[PDB]
Amino acid sequence: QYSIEKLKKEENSLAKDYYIYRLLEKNKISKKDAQDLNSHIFRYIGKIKSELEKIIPLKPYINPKYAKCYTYTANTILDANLTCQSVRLNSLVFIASLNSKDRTTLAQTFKNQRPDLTNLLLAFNTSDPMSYIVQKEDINGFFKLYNYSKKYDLDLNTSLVNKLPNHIGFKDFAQNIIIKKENPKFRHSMLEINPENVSEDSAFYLGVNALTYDKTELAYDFFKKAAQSFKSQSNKDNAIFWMWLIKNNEEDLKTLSQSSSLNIYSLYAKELTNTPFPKIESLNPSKKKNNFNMQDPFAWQKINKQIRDANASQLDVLAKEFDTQETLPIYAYILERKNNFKKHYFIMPYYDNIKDYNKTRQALILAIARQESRFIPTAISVSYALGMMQFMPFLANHIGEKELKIPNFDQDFMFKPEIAYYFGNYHLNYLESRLKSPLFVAYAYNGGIGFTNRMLARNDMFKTGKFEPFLSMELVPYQESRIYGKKVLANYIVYRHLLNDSIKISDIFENLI
Ligand SMILES: CC(=O)N[C@H]1[C@H](OCC(C)(C)C(C)=O)O[C@H](CO)[C@@H](O)[C@@H]1O
Repeated sequence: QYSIEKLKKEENSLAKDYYIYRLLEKNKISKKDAQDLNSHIFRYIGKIKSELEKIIPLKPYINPKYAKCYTYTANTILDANLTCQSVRLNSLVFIASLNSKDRTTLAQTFKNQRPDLTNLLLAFNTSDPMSYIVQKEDINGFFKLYNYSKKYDLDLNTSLVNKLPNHIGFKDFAQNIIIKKENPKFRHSMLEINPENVSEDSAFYLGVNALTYDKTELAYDFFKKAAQSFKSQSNKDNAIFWMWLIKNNEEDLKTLSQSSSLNIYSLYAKELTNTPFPKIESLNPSKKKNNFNMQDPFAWQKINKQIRDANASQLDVLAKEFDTQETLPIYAYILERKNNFKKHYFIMPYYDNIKDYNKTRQALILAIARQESRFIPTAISVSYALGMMQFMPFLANHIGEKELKIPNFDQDFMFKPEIAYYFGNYHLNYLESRLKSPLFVAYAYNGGIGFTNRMLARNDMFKTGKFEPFLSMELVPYQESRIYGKKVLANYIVYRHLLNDSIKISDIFENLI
């Protein structure tokens, strides 16, 4: 392990963060060590921030211009200057805490210059502030109230709902209430949003919303708008798939089957149309090694940064240097960026560690590794998941120390490919024995078996229905897991194909119900 003094000499990165976090959790960072340490942290968010703050709390920040404004309370705010009054009224909790006579006074003070504040003040003088703000069609107020409390729910008329998409909060609002199946009056109201007023993710979610109310014509119009506006081909394909499922225009399915993006939708469309499986690149570097240490996490952070900030020209230089067997995962990574995501790279590095598993298991392992890490041995996530299979420390230590009783086990062994694949196999066995489907296994790998079980216990998820299992896949209640499953499923299909163990993706879909 590295001392704090040694780490401080490394460039700031997630790897340096991880090793600082390891010192913090072992109580090895003194109050003195901690003094300059925020400047040594690359991403000062989450557990590293809360551990550091147990040693040195942060006070900040109050803009010194307004410090005096924060010496008033709800009982003394009428003594504050007008600037201080309006700063403190940025907080809806602060407004809620005022007495109603003071809300009336302040509403009058601000009626001319700040009718937004007046609207919220008089709204909080009623038993339903959301109803008041909706009657005013105060869009900024609406979103401030929703952020304050998700519990408000009311029917919204055609005029009001068509104004909501112009506000930056709309996309997360729509996503959250549709996926969480919350705020039903708001959800029903959003059926009247004109597709002309939405785009991209928002249009797509509004298509999903319309399907849940069996408004299939409105759903088609939203999905069509999403397909026309999405920046990424994979998302466009997801929208075209819905266009096809709803109205069965064979030009939509034809366009989907010819996509440059390899995803479950394009793979499915290819299968339905007797279109050949997409071309998978074959990478076989003749040069066997270079000088790069594939086991140094710091070296990976540094080369990743360079690769991501390389121009079109510098990528060709890095491609050549890393065109070796030993650095195959870095090579494929460089090519994927360098060919602008047009070529399909599905490598199988360190294959000797999995070649004795059955091919279906090989493909599942490889499918997970590809999405988790792109096979980078020293991969570290923002939550400090580790190595090719991206194990969290807690589970790594549980398996390595308690279950397998590996002598001298340390969580950093997860950076060794033999260990990653072996532990991945071990955990995938647990999950698959309980869940069966590779899609459900992927949900549970990323999101946990508890979340997956709770989702599958629901009456409205992965049951029979007109648009199942595709609808359920859109309603997986955690965005990261919803995305992850779709990607890992595609990878799985590809690797099964590459291992001469093909399965029709239609069989996978049938088995979800
Ligand atoms: C190294 C790292 O941050 N890996 C994360 C992965 O990132 C995706 C990819 C392509 C490997 C990138 C962007 O590095 O996304 C997964 C969720 O889909 C996470 O479970 C992984 O922890």
